[PDB]
Amino acid sequence: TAFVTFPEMFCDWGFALGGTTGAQSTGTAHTHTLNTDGLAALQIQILPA
Amino acid sequence: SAISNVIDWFNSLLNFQDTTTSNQINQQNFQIATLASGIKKQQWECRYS
Repeated sequence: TAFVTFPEMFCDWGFALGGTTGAQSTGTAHTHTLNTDGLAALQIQILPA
Repeated sequence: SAISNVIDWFNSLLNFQDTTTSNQINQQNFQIATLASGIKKQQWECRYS
C-alpha cells in the first residue's frame, strides 16, 4: 500500500529506442539508425543548497 | 411475581427490538456509504478524482 507521483516502474527501468533520426545540423546529410543501445528513461537533476 | 417477571421480559424484548433495529439501520447505511466511497484515481492516472 503506497502512493507515488508516477509509477515506480519508470524509476526502476527504461525503454529501448528504435527508428531513425532526422536531418543533421551541419555537414553531409544523413540519418542515423536507432537501436537498443538508446535508453529512454527519467533524468537526474542536480540541486544546490 | 409472575406479572413482574412478564414486565421484565417485555422490557428486555423491547430493548432487544430497538437495538436490533438500530443495528440494522447502521449496517445498511455503512454498507451504502462504503459502496458510494472507495478507490479513487491517483493524480498521475487522471486529473479528476
